[PDB]
Amino acid sequence: TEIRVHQGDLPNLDNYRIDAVAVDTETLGLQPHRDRLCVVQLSSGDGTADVIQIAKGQKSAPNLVRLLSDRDITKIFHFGRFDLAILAHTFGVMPDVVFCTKIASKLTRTYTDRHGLKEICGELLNVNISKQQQSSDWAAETLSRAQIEYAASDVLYLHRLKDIFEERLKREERESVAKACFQFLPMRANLDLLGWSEIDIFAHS
Amino acid sequence: TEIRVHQGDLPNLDNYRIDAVAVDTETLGLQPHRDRLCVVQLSSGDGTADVIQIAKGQKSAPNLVRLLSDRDITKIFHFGRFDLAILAHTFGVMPDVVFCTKIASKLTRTYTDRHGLKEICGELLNVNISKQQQSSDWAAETLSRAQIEYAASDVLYLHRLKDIFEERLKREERESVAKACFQFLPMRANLDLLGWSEIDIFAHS
Amino acid sequence: TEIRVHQGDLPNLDNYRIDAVAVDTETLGLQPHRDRLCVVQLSSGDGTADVIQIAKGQKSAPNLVRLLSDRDITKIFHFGRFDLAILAHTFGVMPDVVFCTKIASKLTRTYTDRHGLKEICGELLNVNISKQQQSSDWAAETLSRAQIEYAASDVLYLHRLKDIFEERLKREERESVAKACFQFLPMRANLDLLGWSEIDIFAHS
Amino acid sequence: TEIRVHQGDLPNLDNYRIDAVAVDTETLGLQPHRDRLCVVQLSSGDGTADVIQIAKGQKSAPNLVRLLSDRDITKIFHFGRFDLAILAHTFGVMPDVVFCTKIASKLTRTYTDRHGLKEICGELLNVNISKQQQSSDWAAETLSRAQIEYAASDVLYLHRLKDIFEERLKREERESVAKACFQFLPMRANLDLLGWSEIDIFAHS
Amino acid sequence: TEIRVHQGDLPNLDNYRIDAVAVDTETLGLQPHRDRLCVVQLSSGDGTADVIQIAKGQKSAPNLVRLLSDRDITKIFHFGRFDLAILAHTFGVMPDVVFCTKIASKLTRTYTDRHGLKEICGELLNVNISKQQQSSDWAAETLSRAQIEYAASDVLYLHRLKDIFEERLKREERESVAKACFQFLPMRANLDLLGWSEIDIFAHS
Amino acid sequence: TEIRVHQGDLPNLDNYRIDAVAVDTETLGLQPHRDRLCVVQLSSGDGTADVIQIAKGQKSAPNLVRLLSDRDITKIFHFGRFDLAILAHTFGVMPDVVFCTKIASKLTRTYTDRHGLKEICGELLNVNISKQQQSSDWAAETLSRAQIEYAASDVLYLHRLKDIFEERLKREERESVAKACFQFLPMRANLDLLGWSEIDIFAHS
Amino acid sequence: TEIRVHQGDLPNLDNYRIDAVAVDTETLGLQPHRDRLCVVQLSSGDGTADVIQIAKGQKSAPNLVRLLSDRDITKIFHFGRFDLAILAHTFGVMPDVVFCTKIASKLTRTYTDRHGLKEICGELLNVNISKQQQSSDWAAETLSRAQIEYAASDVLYLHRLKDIFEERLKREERESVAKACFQFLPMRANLDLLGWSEIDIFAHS
Amino acid sequence: TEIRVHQGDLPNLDNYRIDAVAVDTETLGLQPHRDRLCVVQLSSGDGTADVIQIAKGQKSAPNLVRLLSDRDITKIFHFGRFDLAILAHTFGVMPDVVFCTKIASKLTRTYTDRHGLKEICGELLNVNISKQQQSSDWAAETLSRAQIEYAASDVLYLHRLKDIFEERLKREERESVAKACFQFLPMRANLDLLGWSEIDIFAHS
Repeated sequence: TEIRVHQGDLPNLDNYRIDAVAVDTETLGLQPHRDRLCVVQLSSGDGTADVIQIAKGQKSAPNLVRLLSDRDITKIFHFGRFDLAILAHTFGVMPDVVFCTKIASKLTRTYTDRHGLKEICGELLNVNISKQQQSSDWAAETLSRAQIEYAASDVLYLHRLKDIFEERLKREERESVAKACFQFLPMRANLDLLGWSEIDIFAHS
Repeated sequence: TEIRVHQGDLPNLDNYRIDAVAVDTETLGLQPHRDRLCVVQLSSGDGTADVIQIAKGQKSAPNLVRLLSDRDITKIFHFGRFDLAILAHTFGVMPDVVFCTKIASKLTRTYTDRHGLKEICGELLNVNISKQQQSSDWAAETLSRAQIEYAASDVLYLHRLKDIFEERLKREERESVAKACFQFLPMRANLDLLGWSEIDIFAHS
Repeated sequence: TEIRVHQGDLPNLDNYRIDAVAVDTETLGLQPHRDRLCVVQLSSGDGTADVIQIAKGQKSAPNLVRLLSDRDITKIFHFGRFDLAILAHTFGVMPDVVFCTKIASKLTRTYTDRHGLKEICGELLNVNISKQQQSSDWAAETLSRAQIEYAASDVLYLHRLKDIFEERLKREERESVAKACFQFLPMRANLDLLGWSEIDIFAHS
Repeated sequence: TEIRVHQGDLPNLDNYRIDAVAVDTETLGLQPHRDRLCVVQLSSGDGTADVIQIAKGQKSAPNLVRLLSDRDITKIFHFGRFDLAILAHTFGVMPDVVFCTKIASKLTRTYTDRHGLKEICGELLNVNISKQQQSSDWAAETLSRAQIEYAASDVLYLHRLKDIFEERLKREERESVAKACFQFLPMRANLDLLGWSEIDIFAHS
Repeated sequence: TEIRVHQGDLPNLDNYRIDAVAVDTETLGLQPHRDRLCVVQLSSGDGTADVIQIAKGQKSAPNLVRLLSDRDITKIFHFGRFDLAILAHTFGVMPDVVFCTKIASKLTRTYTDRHGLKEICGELLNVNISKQQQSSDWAAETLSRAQIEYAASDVLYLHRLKDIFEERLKREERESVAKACFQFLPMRANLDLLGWSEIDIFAHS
Repeated sequence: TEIRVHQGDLPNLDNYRIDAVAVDTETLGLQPHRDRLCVVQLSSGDGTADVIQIAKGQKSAPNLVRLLSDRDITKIFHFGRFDLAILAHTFGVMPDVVFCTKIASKLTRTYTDRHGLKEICGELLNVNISKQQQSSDWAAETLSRAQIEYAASDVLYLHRLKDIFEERLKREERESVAKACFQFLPMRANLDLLGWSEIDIFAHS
Repeated sequence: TEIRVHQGDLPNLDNYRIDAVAVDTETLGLQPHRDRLCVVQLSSGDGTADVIQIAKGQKSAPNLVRLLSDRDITKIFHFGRFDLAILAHTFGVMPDVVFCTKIASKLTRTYTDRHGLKEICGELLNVNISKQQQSSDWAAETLSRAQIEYAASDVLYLHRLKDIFEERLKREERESVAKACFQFLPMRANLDLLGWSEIDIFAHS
Repeated sequence: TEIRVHQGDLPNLDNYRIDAVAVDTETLGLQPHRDRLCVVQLSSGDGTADVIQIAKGQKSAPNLVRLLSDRDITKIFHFGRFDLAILAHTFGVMPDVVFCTKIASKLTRTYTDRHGLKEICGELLNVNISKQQQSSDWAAETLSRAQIEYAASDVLYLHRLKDIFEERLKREERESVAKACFQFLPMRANLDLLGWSEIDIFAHS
């Protein structure tokens, strides 16, 4: 596996002239107002990944933000509700063309109640992702090799999952449901940033 | 107050050449697959209401459905998540231009945790709605006068609430949030009809 | 209202040559193995009631038990799961032709979650039953007038409820469901006596 | 072990001229209105099994339904409350002669609170069933060998369990209790289909 | 009603040459190690009461302690588990001849789940005790008249309750159960003082 | 009662040359990052109050902030954990000489579990505060008379409570405990602003 | 290890002329009114055990009951609350000289919250008891060797535990507390048989 | 590793002329009023430890208390809320210069919810601490070698953790927050001793 590690931003977009890009983030925690973005990982689906270390207080990443803003490229996330929130909070741009594997799983893998990425990758691809490094110091000046490999493992498989989930959504005739959910997901993330992160806005109570 | 009671459908749309119509329903319960639609109430905001008794097994109401399908007329609901579901299940047409006072309350009345219609009407208008008839036999062949007055009371005030809530949403700069929520609300109702009524599709667990 | 109070048993069955009899009990508590049967109340539906005081250790009541065993007479209960259990535990005979207003309410009053006798009588008949004496010393040698009137009030209305509930069950096409539930109710009561009173025998867990 | 895999239906009933047949199903989930029947497995108890793949939208399976409707053949299930519901929803025929190993376990294995099939098979027969494939894509056009073996393992042992449970029910004198529970089980399943799947119809609250 | 208010101790025992004395306490709270004893109330059952104000840091009350230690006099409490604990903690003497109306209620008033003193007095005697002053500053140098009347009301009726409860215990044949419970109650209070106040020492977990 | 209503700030500090000032706030809700400060109320303890309407986006209030920063003047709050947070978030100055009636109540009113301002005022002073206006639109351009009177009622009594609580703290020898709690309270509020509002920082879990 | 298996009763008491006997039971479940006594195991502490199979409906075991009734012999149990209940229910004799290792553990092993027999034996003696057979069919006509060895393992170590716990109770000065708890334990078991098995008779609620 | 075991007290302070000392305790349980201090462990950070056995009823340890009272030496704890309480309760001196690794973890390891010492040591240092002996008889006259090694393992690493946590607190700019928390920690422990151990003194409820 090829993992290219960068400081601050991509050098250029030569490797990301594609129709869909897998995106994930790492942070110091679950609360975007307290816990800063530390790492962004990207993959074109070609079996390689880019891992971009974000500096404390960094407000801009022009090449990355160009990728995030381009409406002709679908951004694939797992539980994008969080990643969209932290990305918009950090760089000020909210992506609006997204696919979320957690929503897709909840709309298709109706035979289980376990929708985490580890379980999805295990069941659909028989690939074992080890989550031991998920809780680690992502703000370290130098990431360990184990950290880098874990960070890359989170984007290496999202394209294959998207392909399978699109097949399942077509088979079970839920394409318009998923499309509407993905269309609303950026506003769910914005609501999270504004202060309703603990509130189901559509619930009766 | 003028309450016109009809059987099956409106006679015509002469009274509903307006930009927004208040809509509510009554049913035999909270589960659209088990509990049939029994009454539909409408108001143009002029202080009068129409109460339409729906027969068992009735599949069509052409004038009402014409109103519900007209994209130039905003349908105002309180907790439209339910009403949209039961209306689409009964007549096969899902409205797509809606305003929901419960979502608006949750986005604006942040100083309270009580978002029911009774509390909203009491606080915003100092009008006391009595909910005693909410749990009654709405499938009766002949509705009582108390039932008819209660049913009318649920639509008589939605226009005034919409006006106030639009003022609050503009004041607190949440118009685009509310618009996106209202745009997603019909798909939330469809998800309810399809079997995810007990599932927050965006939650981590 | 006419309330005839008896010691031990009915003098005869001259007043109970009817197709359905309303039955209720009072006890020292909810656990038949600890809490003895103290009072049995009966009504033919003619606006009068019989209140039979049961002595401590009494094992037999031949006229009452003749009524309870007669398969040509439907026994009407409210929450018969309990009354059947305590009656079978006390006299050794389990009725097998029953109607239960709580099951009927749960199968028909789907628009509410309150299925107690007070709420049913209030909604369906606009009659106010006062439950203040429900928790009182039913084992007293001499019952107070308030106790006797309360005990009679629990059977005076069950016929009218049965008539209305049968109308609702026919209207909503649930007659065979109710019939099967009533057929199983005596075995649910037997299961209670045998030790599964806290167990839903049909639940997954 | 011999596992015969069929498409749509049994070719004939030559192998099922027997007094009792073990039956199980697999679906896309726990909610019959959303989650379609995908596989039906059968065994005569001779150590072989039939696994029948059900197509999307299939409404009829005449040989299977003939077996399911024949009152002279007892259908053995584990947690038949679910299987009866999905079978009746799919093919329109509700079996009325059934035996359920979960009810039997709850009536006899009173020394444990674990009544799942894995635990029952482990304790009563010392046979280890692996449930890893229980949550898998049962709607796949081609089932994997592991899926087929898992599906067969669920019916291969129900006859032996029925024999042991009948011995236990006779020993502890609960035969009439079990018989009444099995008689009510199809109506419990019907109640599930009608919308009371989350309601204990006999509970006080 | 006659209420004699004393500072520190009774002047003598001339009024307490009796077979049973009603006893209650008031404190600054539910935790004897933090919340000091402030008032002790006594009654002989003759319709009069003594209310003894206890000073901060007071370690001795010889006449009161003589009464508390005399094994020929039954001390009547309501929820004596607490009063015994605070009395033993304050004066160093644990009474060993006691009657508790809460234990008696739980052993006899099996038809209710409300065993507080207010409910018992209301049901058994039709006397309304007002608990408004229960949460008040009992450490005040001068108690208000309302406080004094409330404090007296808690002992004025315990003799009558004891008489009725003894009748009920005899009637239901639970005398030896109650006697054993009362014999253990002082050790339950000691266990509370030693640090097991939140632990059911006899529970499995 | 004299209530002086101001826009933006006090005109001067001529009325607040005192040793302690009662302070309270009103907001659009419980979350300082979402819900802006709308009203600040002050009282010198002389039976009059000042009610200062804060404009949207207002960042400065020099006379008020001078009062809040003056270390020679004790700021009295009820549940100052919140008020300190919203004041520091709005004007950028955290008071460091405070008294909190909720902490004082929890350290002295150990005989009750109700520590709200209404209950404290009722018990200690026999004054009835009506909280009906607590949940109202505090951002209105013009406050109603009822709103103004409610806002003033929250500061009119804090001096008298402080006097009584200081007496109780001296009597029960908890002065150094209270002093340390008040010294830590501003940092508890800062922790709230930083993102630990839902976390007991000292708990084991 | 020597395990003597008997049918119905001990042949004689020649091996049980001792000051303390370890006692345990096995049943069909936790509810003495439903779940019959199946096995009784005894040990004198000499490293051997007696396992007595109890027949269905057996009402008498004269040698065993002689042992159970002899006040000069302490009966050692683990969680005797249950064993005393089932023994008294089966043979009609309640032991009144008992020692319970669960009460002793709760009074001495204050540094842990795990008081089960497995954990106690592991910690105090470094002996590993395997509980796999705890949930098995104890009513089988012929017990398996594994069942017999498990049943014997439950009494083989109670003497050593009693010795250690008596040392701990003396060291921490809790002997009179334990003695009072053991004195009350038979009445706690009687209360269980009478119907208060789910009630803490000493709790406030 | 060098572990020096002492009885009662250190012989002298020759090894503890340092700027910071790691401190931990072992007790008979979590409740200082019931569960006595049994062991105190200390380390200077040089890879050696002192383990001091405390006798029952011991009130003084002059050299240890001299160390605990010296304001020029920072005492490092893990969850010092407990250790401070038990130390002050036993020897009457409350340390006032402390560092707590649990507070530091909650202020810095925001990417996890597991703040126990085992997890911290595993993540930050890759050192595996085995907690098997945590629940053991610490009051034994002679500690086992395994107990001594476990007790030493709890102080051997606190200096390294303090160094890392100080780096993290500086990096994330939370030094003044941590300092204020550490300043309040002794009063939190005092509040625990006084009776508020189960109360969040700053919570609204």
